[PDB]
Amino acid sequence: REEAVVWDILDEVIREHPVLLNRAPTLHRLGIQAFEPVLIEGKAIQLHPLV
Amino acid sequence: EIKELLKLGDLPTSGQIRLYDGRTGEQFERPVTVGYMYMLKLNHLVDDKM
Amino acid sequence: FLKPRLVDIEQVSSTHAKVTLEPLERGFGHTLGNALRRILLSSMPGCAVTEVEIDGVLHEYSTKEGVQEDILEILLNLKGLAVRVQGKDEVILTLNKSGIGPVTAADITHDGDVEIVKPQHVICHLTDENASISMRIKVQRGRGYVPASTRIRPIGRLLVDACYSPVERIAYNVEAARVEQRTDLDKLVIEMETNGTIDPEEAIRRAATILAEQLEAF
Amino acid sequence: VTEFLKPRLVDIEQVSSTHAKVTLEPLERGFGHTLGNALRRILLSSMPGCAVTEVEIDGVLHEYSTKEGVQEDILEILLNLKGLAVRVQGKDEVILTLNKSGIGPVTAADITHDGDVEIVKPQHVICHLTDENASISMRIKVQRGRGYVPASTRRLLVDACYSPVERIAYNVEAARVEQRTDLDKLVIEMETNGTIDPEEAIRRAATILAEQLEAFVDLE
Amino acid sequence: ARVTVQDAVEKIGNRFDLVLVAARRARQMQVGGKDPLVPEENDKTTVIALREIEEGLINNQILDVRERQEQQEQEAAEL
Amino acid sequence: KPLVGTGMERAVAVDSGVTAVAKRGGVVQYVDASRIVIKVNEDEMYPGEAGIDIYNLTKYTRSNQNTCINQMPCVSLGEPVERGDVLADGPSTDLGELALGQNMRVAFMPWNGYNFEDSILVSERVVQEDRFTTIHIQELACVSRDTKLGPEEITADIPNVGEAALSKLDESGIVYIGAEVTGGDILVGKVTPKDSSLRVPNGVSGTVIDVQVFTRDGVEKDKRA
Amino acid sequence: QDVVLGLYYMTRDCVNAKGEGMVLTGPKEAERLYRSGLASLHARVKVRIT
Repeated sequence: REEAVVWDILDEVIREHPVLLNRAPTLHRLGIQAFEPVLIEGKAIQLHPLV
Repeated sequence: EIKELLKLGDLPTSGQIRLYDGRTGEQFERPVTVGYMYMLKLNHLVDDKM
Repeated sequence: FLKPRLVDIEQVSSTHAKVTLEPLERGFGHTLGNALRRILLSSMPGCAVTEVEIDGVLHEYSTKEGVQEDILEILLNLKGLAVRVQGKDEVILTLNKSGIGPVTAADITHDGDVEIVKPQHVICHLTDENASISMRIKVQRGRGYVPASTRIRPIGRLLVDACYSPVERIAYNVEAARVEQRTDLDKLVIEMETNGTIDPEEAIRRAATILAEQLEAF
Repeated sequence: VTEFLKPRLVDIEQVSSTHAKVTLEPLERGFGHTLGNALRRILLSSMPGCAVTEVEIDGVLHEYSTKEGVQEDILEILLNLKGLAVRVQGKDEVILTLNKSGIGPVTAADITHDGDVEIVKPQHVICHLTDENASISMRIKVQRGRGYVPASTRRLLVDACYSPVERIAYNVEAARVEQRTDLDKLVIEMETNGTIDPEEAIRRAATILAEQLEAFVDLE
Repeated sequence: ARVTVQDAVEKIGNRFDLVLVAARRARQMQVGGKDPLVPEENDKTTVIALREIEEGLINNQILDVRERQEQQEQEAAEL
Repeated sequence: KPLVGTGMERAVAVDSGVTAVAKRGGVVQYVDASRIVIKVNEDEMYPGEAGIDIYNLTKYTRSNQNTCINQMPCVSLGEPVERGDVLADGPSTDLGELALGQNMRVAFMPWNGYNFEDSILVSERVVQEDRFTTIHIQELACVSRDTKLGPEEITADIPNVGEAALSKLDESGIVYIGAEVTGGDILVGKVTPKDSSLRVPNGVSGTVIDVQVFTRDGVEKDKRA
Repeated sequence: QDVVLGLYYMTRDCVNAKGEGMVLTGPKEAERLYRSGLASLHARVKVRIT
């Protein structure tokens, strides 16, 4: 039911837990890199311009 | 003919106007190309892919 | 430092008008103009249609025998309705209409504390000699854009997206002012364009009140 | 519908003095830029203060020239005088004298007291001398004004930087109340020239802005 | 807070032994009752372990010596 | 309509068959949201059984791509038409002219890196005006088969569920037409003799716009059917 | 392709400006003059930098 108390539990779980971001034709090893997540409103994975 | 039709309105013939920044209220220090383009919403929705 | 005052309000049209602030110190015209423009475009309070209950209509993806428009188009036309309720902050207008012809906003049996500012606003066209619409239009006061997919019940009440923002276009200019013996004094002309359900003077006063209340943090 | 999220100063985190960094959150959506740019425009170019307006040196009457025994060029003496942060009392404009001689750096502690005219940095270096026979002397006229007035707009003229704020730069990022999607968090980073504190210059700019919105405020 | 692990790689010069040492210390802090040897800033166990490696007061040798000392103490207290 | 077209829009939007195009010219006699009636000119009527022409427009229904194809009239009451001119616009046509998108005021400039590689920075007024809001219709099926231990019926008597679960269904066991359902709600109630009721999949919202029942011979009916 | 266009436009010189003869006393004064609109981003000034 997504209560208002599981959003700060999630913001604490997500604190320093990196997630891997992979793009489908993983030609070289830079196609899998780990980023620290920032919770955003939306359905798209915002990806830093320099990577 | 496009420039002549722009002159038929009251719009600049170069097709570029001077836009202002919305959040600082100052000019972009260049005339920028503003017009009307026909945009399409392709059938690749994000809630169908997340 | 001098201070600006509302020296002229040129209500040119029923919707769009110009207010004037004068005198303004050099470099303050742009600051005040842009702060007021952003606050007006973002945070003005207005009234908007939020819930509609047409008589024999269950969902918005249906049609009614007699009207020329789908229920979706009727909902969009109601979404574009300008109304200026005065004492309350939630009211229910009741539109009853029968017979061939357009159904303008003047066909709303509006109460004492409700003002429809655009009576010519068409809603839907009845094309049958015996076809009648009886709808309950719930107008409530709010702020900004609150879509129907974020708020919070029977299978009759349809939800429309509410845009509580009377102002549609705001522009501002700064030009040298006429003082008896002084130069480098500006004058701010705020050319605003509402939909009619707000007063330009009270719009400027609300914008300045909001700005000062935000500055009251320090 | 008239109640907005009123922000509070979350922290006033200060690097070594006159380099403060204030964060206020949670601002309403979009109010970060209005407040930040209004305060930036007021702090940068509309703020009272005192600064060295002009300077006349006895032995030179041209900007592109040289005085014997002085290490720096007059073009650099004007730069050294521009950064001279000075606070003056009720007098609008005053004139000070810089008579000195001898080999060594000339600092702001070597100016005449002029009573209540206060120099915030006695260690500020104006010129270096290279000969014991070389004596330097100058009259610096410091006048009270607002903002930045370059010399081209206006007996050597000095670009007068009346406003105390050397660098003001805000930066709006994302903040959230328990359910609010995306709000603003205003982060203002201000440096002053030592004659005023940044946490005081912010309040000065806020007072200046607020007093403008008094003729058309609802007092509510 | 942690962004770059370069100093930890400098202290443990392999970057593959760094992972193992930091994992051992993080599992000590998490499963075991061990307290961090550094004032934490509400960081997770891995970041605290990496910081302790950066501060210099942990490596493979130090962890091995500490574990052997505590095992000896537990054996002595067992009687 | 596209402000900058090519003149091939009026051919594509007519030859594709989406539009309701007049067969014989005449005078509009009655325009509803879902039907158009043309009183044909006597110059084009047959001598025997003159009559009129009736065009039943295809209202909100599902295409193969789970989109909404929907015809709405572009004529008004009491208005002359001729042969082969559009009477109703189909999906994404404007006055019998192909209209695939919207004309929007564009500015070609970098804006703080929000249009960095190929991205598009869209104003909030575009989403306020609901000009890119689309309608997507999806059908969900529930089949009743005669398994062992007797066949399976569509009664609403669902065990191990609360009253809130069955609030949306009628007494017949199917959801009401117009009920705003969400993820996990029950649409059709089917029972396993011993529960295979058709429920909304996870994360899909919507409004139930049409319920469709087919029955073979030898099955009597349900009142809903 | 956008970071480099920004840095290219910022770090370029046009032989005229709002303020081209002025001699600045540091990068902070350069920013203070550009943001105030008293100098162009493409001026030719003499800055005292450490």
